[PDB]
Formats: sequence, structure tokens, C-alpha cells
Amino acid sequence: QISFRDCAEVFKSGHTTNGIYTLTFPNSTEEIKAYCDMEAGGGGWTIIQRREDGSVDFQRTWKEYKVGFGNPSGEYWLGNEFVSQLTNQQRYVLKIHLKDWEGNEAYSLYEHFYLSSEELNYRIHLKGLTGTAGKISSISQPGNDFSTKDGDNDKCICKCSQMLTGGWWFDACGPSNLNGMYYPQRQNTNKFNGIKWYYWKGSGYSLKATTMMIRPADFG
Amino acid sequence: DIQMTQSPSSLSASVGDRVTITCRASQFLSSFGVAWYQQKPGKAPKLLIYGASSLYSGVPSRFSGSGSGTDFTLTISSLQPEDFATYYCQQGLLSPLTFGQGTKVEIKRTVAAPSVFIFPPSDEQLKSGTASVVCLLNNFYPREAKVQWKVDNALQSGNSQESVTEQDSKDSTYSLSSTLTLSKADYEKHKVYACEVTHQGLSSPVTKSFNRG
Amino acid sequence: EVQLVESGGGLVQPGGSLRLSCAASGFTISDYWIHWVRQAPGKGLEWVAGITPAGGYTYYADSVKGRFTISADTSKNTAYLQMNSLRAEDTAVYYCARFVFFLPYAMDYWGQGTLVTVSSASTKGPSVFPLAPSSGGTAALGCLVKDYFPEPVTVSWNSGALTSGVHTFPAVLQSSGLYSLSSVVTVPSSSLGTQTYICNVNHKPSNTKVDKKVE
Ligand SMILES: [Ca+2]
Repeated sequence: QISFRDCAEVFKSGHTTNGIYTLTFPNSTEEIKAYCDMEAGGGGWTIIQRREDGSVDFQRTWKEYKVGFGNPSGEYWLGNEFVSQLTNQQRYVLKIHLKDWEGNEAYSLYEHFYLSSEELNYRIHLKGLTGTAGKISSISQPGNDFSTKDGDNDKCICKCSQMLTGGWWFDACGPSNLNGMYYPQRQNTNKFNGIKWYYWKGSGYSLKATTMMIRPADFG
Repeated sequence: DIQMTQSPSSLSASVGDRVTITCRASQFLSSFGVAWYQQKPGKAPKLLIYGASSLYSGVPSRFSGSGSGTDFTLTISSLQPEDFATYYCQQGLLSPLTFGQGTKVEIKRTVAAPSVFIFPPSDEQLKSGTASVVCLLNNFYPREAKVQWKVDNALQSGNSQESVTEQDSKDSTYSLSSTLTLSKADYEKHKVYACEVTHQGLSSPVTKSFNRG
Repeated sequence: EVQLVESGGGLVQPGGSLRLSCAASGFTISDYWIHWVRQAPGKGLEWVAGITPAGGYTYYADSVKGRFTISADTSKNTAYLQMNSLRAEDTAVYYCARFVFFLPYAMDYWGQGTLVTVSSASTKGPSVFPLAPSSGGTAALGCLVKDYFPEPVTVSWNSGALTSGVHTFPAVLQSSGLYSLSSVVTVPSSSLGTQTYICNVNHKPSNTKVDKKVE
């Protein structure tokens, strides 16, 4: 019944199999179910977001984004509270894998990623972008506060979350939204409110699959 | 405070030409927030293109828009004479919502010389102690014209003012009025009142005159 | 039909104040945003202020911050622009516009515009003088609308019956600080005598109406 704060600890303890694991909030006894990727780039990855089929509704409240929703087996959002707790304890990298509808793949990697507390609206902090999914960060820098349909913290006179759909670190509104509307195979182009990552696929292109994952920077 | 840098500031093109106006944002803009407006003289602006590339209802399909990120374009694929206007981009996302500086679209047509006319000051205005002499240059292209006032063959300076009509929205011509302002005393002292016109459509300068005063 | 009607314009002295109104019809202002935009003589369109009537959130251009207040009364379905500490460069045609915040996300309907003049100069009606025809196919004649303030002046020919070949020139500010313009028309030389030519000059700021026959 041993506790692990993340998938790197799950891995280090000898659990090197991909699947769902029970994680423990730091300095707490509260638990959360995350999916662990033990293969990709050496393993130890905690998935904080996954899109793949459009089965889960991402137009959720501040509370649902703070706590988490969906299934760790399929589409889900881990939870802002847990990720902010985890990422403030030690330095994590953020890896983002993307799939278009034409059979291609690309990724973005950040040397440092963390979320501020709920008081600071879970504002994103990102450094050192590498990868094949753009040479400029699709998440706007410096990081914006997080915004939901019931929480306008963007830099837009509009409500980015209501216009683009889902919770995200919208700017005005910024070059990304992996939490936007899922569009199928022939309805994925010229969609302002889709699953967007501008510096890879450009304007209004809605992605087929997305995965956001974290691992301590000192792993390996 | 997003800057919208619009170029060119002005352009002149013929009927049937494809024209493109560019607008560069100082930061990434969501394409849904970019619009193009047309403003004819003394009329309110009119929405042309919304969300960077959508044609607004009531707008002819010769108007189109494209781009994303920081680079947005307005295209007029077949320039019409009624398209004479200033065009503006705007971003309605991040306060303050400052417009581009605008692009003045002028219609290039075949050269047309002005029909010149002179008007001596009225007897009524002479009672008021001021003489206004008016020169009219009618329905000409291009707008650049040179008007010189000669009072008894002496070339005038600093006592005239001119006004140019806005480009005609059908035949693309201009009209110009030149007004020579003299006091009654100064007017009475002279006899030959001349107005000399230099224009592309004229082989040699055209002088229109009268005598009195 | 959607309409926006602005009112409250006119002449004010520098440092003075003026309230503009934007009366909506055919729609509810709380379902949209109301923005004010202006155009100063010979300058580009300038965004001034914006209001979200459902909430009262306000936004302003730096050029007017601290001096202008945008507000709205949802019961009267009207928005306002309270303009204080007015400056000469505030002189412009002010337009209010409906900003749609769902798609199309732009200003689809605009008002007609209201002229605001910021000057210490007094209101003055124009003097109308004839531009008598020359000595032949076609002839030119007109009217000199001299020494008026502020703008505008409207000129028609034969109470609107004569429109073809009419050129009313943009006003020019003279050395005296007063405006002047000419309105001209081209007519057949044969039409002289048999046809009467009267220009109708109206200067609403000084309630001056002048009719003038040209010969
Ligand atoms: Ca906002």
C-alpha cells in the first residue's frame, strides 16, 4: 500500500508497465488516478491530458479542471490542483505529443514547466522549448492564467474559454487549445474552436490526438 | 497594446487590377478577432471581412481576406471605380482596440485634362471690402495639377487656397477650386486676373483670364 | 432593422464638456458591446472606447483615458460617451457601433456619426456670393459660401432637382479661422435664361438658410 507522488516514483519502485496507477498528493493522504507511460522516452511519465476520440466533454467548470474529469484509460484532464502541487515540489519537464488527421506526429518539450497556485489562477510557467511541433511556443509566453467558461482570466476583452471552448492558458486567445472541440476526419479544418496547436498545424486545424505528460527533469 | 501595421499607406491601381493590403500585428492574434472595414468619404465605416477570411453579408465577393498569426491580408481581386476608399484592419481582442493606419485606395484611369473656368468676384462681395477670385478645374485625372495665379502677369504667392473634390465613384475623375483672396484696395489697383493650369492631359499650360478692378 | 442613432454633438470650447448619446433600436444593447470610434479631419479612423452593457466593463484608448467616460443605461437601451477636458484634436465625427461578441465578432452596424468641434471661435453664418457664368456647349456657375463656423454647410441646387454635374467642394479653413467653400454645376449654355439656377445653402449651427439665384 506504499505511496508515490508521480509516475517516476511508480517506475523507480519497479512498476514498469503502462497503465493507471494511484498517486498521492504531496504532504497529504489524498489520492488521484493518473495514467503512466513507462515506455516513451524511457518512461516515468504522468499523463496530465489526453485527447483521442472526442468521447469526453472538455467544456467544464473551474472546479472540474481543478479536480480532474474523464477517464485515465481514455480522454481526461488530471487536475490543476494536483499538477500545481506536484510541479512546485521539484523541476518537471512538459512533453506534448500530437497527431494530425494525415497520419503525421510531432511533439513539443519544455525544459521547465510549473503551474502557480489556485490563488494565482494556476498560471502556466514554461522554459526551453524543443521539438518538431514548432520553433515558437504554441502556449503563449509569458504564461497566462488558466481560464474556464466560469472563469475569465485571459487577456481578451472576449471570454476565450466561451469562444474557443474548454479550459486553457488563453492569451487573446493565443496559438493553442488542446482542450477545444473534437472534430472528426473531414470536419477538422478552418475550426477556430478546435484542438489547436498553431506552430505545428497553423490556423483553425483541429488535431486527432493529443497527450500532455510530465516527468522530473532529473529522471535518468 | 497591440500595434497593427498596415501597408501600403496608399495605392493607385486600374479597374480590373488585383490589389492586396497587408496588416502586421505586433503579437499573435486569434484569426477570429481580425476584421477589415471600408470607409468612403463622409460615410460611416462598413464591415467587409470578419474573422480574417469570412465575407460579411452585403459585401461583393471581389473582397477577400486571408492570413493568421501576425500577418493578415485584404484582397480586391477586380478593382471597381466604386472601390475608391480608405481600408482598415482591426483586432477586437486585446484592449485598446487600435486600428491600422489605413490604406487609401485610388483608382487609376486614363488621363483626362481639366475643363478650366474663371469667376471674377461678385459686386456684393466688393461691397464687403474683400475680393474672391475663383478658378475651377473640372473632371480631370490624375489629381496632381498646378494652378498659378497671375495678377497683371505677376506670379502670386501666399494669397490663394485650393480644394479638391473626392475621386468620383463612377468615372474616377477629380475637380479643383482655386481661390485668390485680395482686399478691395489691392483688387482695384490691378486689371489682368489670370489663372494658369499645368496638367498631364494638357499639351501646354492653359490660362483663363478676365480684366476689371 | 438594426439602427444606432447618435446625438449630442456640436461646438464646445477647449476644456469644455459634452455628452454623446447612442440610441439603439431593433436590438438590446446588453446582448452586444457598444463601441465609439472617431474620425478627425484628414486623419485615420480612431477607436475611442468600448462598453459591455451586461456588466458595465469599460475600455479606452490612451488618447482619451482620464477625460472620457463610456457608460450605458440598459433600461433606456442607450449608451453614452461623457467627454470632459476636451481638446482641439478631439474635433471629429464620432460614430457609435454595435460590436457582436459572438461570430461575426466585429462591428456590423454603425450610427450616422455626430460632429464634435472643439474651438474658442464663435458660431457664424455664411455669406453667399454668386459665381456667375462665363462668355458655347456647356457653362459653369456656382456659389461661394464664405466665412462660416463651425462645419457643416449643405448645398443643393434647385431644391434637389439639379444633381448632375454638381461639385460641392470640401470646406477649407481660411487665415481668419472661418471656413469657406464653393459649389459648382455644369449646365448647357442654351439652358441659360430659360432655366433658373438657385443654390440652397443651409448652415444648421447658425440657423442660416440662404437661397441665391445666379446670372
Ligand atoms: Ca476576457
